[PDB]
Amino acid sequence: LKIGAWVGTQPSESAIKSFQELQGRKLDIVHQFINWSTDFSWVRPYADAVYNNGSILMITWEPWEYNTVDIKNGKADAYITRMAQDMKAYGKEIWLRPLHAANGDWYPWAIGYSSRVNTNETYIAAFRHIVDIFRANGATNVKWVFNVNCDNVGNGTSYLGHYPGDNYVDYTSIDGYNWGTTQSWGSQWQSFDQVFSRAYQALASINKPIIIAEFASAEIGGNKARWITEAYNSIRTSYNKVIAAVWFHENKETDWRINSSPEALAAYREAIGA
Ligand SMILES: *[C@H]1O[C@H](CO)[C@@H](O)[C@H](O[C@@H]2O[C@H](CO)[C@@H](O[C@@H]3O[C@H](CO)[C@@H](O)[C@H](O)[C@H]3O)[C@H](O)[C@H]2O)[C@H]1F
Repeated sequence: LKIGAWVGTQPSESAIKSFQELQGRKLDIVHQFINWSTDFSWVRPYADAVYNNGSILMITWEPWEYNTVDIKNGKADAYITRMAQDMKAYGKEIWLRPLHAANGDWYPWAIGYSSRVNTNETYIAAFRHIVDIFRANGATNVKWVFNVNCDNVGNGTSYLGHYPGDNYVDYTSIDGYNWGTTQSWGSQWQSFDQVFSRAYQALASINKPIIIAEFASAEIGGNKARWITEAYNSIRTSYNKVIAAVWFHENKETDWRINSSPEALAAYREAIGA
């Protein structure tokens, strides 16, 4: 079980080192989010810091700038091609997670998104197109991460309708959160198992290893410290295809941070292990 995080900001050398110090352990995976108007030259100083630390960089690559119709039709290809050439030249093993949470309704490339422009077909053609361009440019170092949100949210969404095939995927991944009672829509406290079991059952049918790419717990509505202890136990005990757990450390929709309380931090430090 590799331990990773988005550390709440872009992973400069100091942000990586600070989070490592905070959690009392090596970060095996450092997570970054970038959009589709960011070139690799902007990524480079962060990647150099990650690799100099001896970590793997996972990039969630968010095309706010191009929907799946745009992408499948080649309208982003200059930008994709430059990224693939630059990543190949860089040479280091990078985990790339494009077009994530497509079984939700909140990103403009997602199948559930309310413009209705993204379908299983446009999504798969888009994802395959990206991978084809990277392979054409020799970027064998880039490992492809397929993703689902823990719940299917929005019309038309499913765990695998948008799956582009094992020939296009190195890892699958699940994101999900215990929102506790924090959201006025009526969120409730959920254990790790209540959050993740359904998505895991669907992905466990695919012969690829699984990453928990984004997860955290709120403080409100239950005991976050115990939730952390029990979540890592659950991962190790019953989610055996999961090979990495990548916390989402940011005080954002709620205080997802590992140090949202002293008790949560103590639990996290213990749970992640040696
Ligand atoms: C996983 O679920 C999270 C909980 O709901 C949600 O907050 C995450 O949203 C993503 O959050 C990251 C970090 O806040 C954003 O990162 C920003 O990405 C842009 C590139 O698009 C960067 O330029 C910027 O520096 C990053 O902070 C994501 O945009 C956002 O989708 C969700 F992924």
